Amino acid sequence: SGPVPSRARVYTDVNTHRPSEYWDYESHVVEWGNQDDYQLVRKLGRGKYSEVFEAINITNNEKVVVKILKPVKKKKIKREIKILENLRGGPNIITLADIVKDPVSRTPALVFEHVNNTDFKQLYQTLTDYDIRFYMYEILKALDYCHSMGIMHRDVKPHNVMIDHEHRKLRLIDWGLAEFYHPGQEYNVRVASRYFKGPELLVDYQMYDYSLDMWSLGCMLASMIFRKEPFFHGHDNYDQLVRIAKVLGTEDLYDYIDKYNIELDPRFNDILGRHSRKRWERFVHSENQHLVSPEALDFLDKLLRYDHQSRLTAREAMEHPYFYTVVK
Ligand SMILES: COC(=O)CC(=O)NCCCNCc1ccc(-c2ccccc2)c(Cl)c1
Ligand SMILES: Cc1ccc(O)c(C(=O)O)c1
Repeated sequence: SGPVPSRARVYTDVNTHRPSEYWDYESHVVEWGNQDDYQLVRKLGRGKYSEVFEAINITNNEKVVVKILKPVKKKKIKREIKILENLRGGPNIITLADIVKDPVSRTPALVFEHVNNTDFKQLYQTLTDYDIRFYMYEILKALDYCHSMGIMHRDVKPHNVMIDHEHRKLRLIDWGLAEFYHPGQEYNVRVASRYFKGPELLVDYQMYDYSLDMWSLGCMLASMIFRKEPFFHGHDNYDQLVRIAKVLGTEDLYDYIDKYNIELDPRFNDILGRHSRKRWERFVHSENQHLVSPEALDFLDKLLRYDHQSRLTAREAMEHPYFYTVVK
């Protein structure tokens, strides 16, 4: 009679018990600031429907970041604004400082606190085992907070984690794909970036939850400790599941599909094959052995699981022995 329903093991009913004002982003009243308070400095990057600039707030001479959105879907912009306002002040969440519009071009923009991004290319060679544990803990603070607030980020990846290494400061950014969690809701599986997509998205299981972010975090941890970027290198969404199955094995994949009565897409028929469950110790090499430990591999094993309900929650992850050396 179709797939088996699922719900989050934590913060299941946080939105259910809150008034509509909190989660009904379509009814939210957006109020513009003065675009003339900002002078654009330089282009930082581009998204599918966004351009990000460093700017200066001319009223206080403080640097900010301005994300100009191509308003292809108004409802999506309202959602990102409402989520950002709800989460404002959370640990390691990027702070939305203002929302402005360009009257001429009819374009909205979001203004954020400035983060001085450290270029990872130089950082990646210098990070120690302790540094990886420290920053992983900072990401978990951000995720436990947003999950506790009934929000799934749905786009956890290295590009969305900004680190100012000199000040040991981390911010989780780009809440454009984030959504409110409502138990039993069937969500769109076209979220997250290919390498970071959880198995639930790849098998088109729509009743997913906060645990999706924990898979994505597991992919980032594996890539950092093993110095393998990305860890699961799929060439398309179907091949992405095959890359996962080459590590986790096909036996546990069938156990997962069976548990939720998922119908595997026919496109998997000639590409999935048969794969044994690999030991995590097989990814250890001379280049990465100084970042790997038994505690790291046990932690990784508890995140990178097909069954979304079996993965550690952000709060359980924070209590793992891997973080015994970090200040809580
Ligand atoms: C144009 O858009 C923007 O300006 C945004 C923008 O500039 N983004 C680039 C941010 C790239 N961050 C790279 C990075 C570095 C280290 C880690 C990490 C290492 C060890 C443990 C935990 C995390 C992560 Cl996850 C990411
Ligand atoms: C600070 C910052 C930089 C780039 C971005 O794309 C964002 C965001 O989308 O929230 C934030």
